[PDB]
Amino acid sequence: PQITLWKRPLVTIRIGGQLKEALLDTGADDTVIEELNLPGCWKPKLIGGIGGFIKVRQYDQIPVEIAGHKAIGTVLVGPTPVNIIGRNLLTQIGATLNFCGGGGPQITLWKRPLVTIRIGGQLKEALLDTGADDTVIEELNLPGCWKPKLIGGIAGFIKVRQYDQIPVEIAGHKAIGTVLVGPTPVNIIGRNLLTQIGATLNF
Ligand SMILES: CCCC[C@@H](CN[C@@H](CCCC)C(=O)N[C@@H](CCC(N)=O)C(=O)N[C@@H](CCCNC(N)=[NH2+])C(N)=O)NC(=O)[C@@H](NC(=O)[C@@H](NC(C)=O)[C@@H](C)O)[C@@H](C)CC
Repeated sequence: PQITLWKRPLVTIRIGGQLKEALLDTGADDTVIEELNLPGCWKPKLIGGIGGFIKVRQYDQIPVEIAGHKAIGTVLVGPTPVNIIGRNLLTQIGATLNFCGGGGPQITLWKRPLVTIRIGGQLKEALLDTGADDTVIEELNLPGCWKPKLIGGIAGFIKVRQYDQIPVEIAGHKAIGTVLVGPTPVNIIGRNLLTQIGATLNF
């Protein structure tokens, strides 16, 4: 299919013989699912995101059907806020990110989808994250009025400053919208701006 990003890219998956809902997440290296039992042995791991880290159980070589497409790979199980399908399985099902519906660059998911952005007259690197509702940029002295906000990721919540109507050029494509500024470990471009540049998931 081709999936646009006006809504969360939620899909049904089948795993261990059970159906679950999960978010297609280009900003996640790995696939993380809420607590459940999986056949096979597991080992302890920690994974991170906004706010730090959680403990998970790593299961290897798990079959997962994702919208009807087969994958067999690593599934982390633990207290994630949302079930996410990460790049390890997205690559198996042939998923790419495409600008302007495929008229623009195609970004494969073998490595983190990092691109150059321009914001407040600065160039920065940022991750295209279909699993992010909002755009979050590392602490940056933007002039202007802001409102406080809290946003939440794998390890908890962080406090950010919300600025509205900020232009953000993404790989040469002009967007304008809300930007959150705070202590993120990676600058994140979320769906609010991805939709403006016609970015789609395709597989
Ligand atoms: C879990 C909630 C949905 C997925 C997540 C994907 N975000 C990326 C951000 C990338 C880092 C800043 C992420 O968590 N990626 C993880 C996913 C876990 C995983 N293992 O794949 C990752 O790749 N982690 C790497 C990064 C390294 C961590 N640090 C380190 N090694 N030192 C890792 N392998 O642990 N989205 C979010 O965290 C966003 N949250 C949301 O969009 C929504 N919030 C919630 C609570 O659902 C909305 C309601 O606010 C944040 C950014 C606010 C807009």
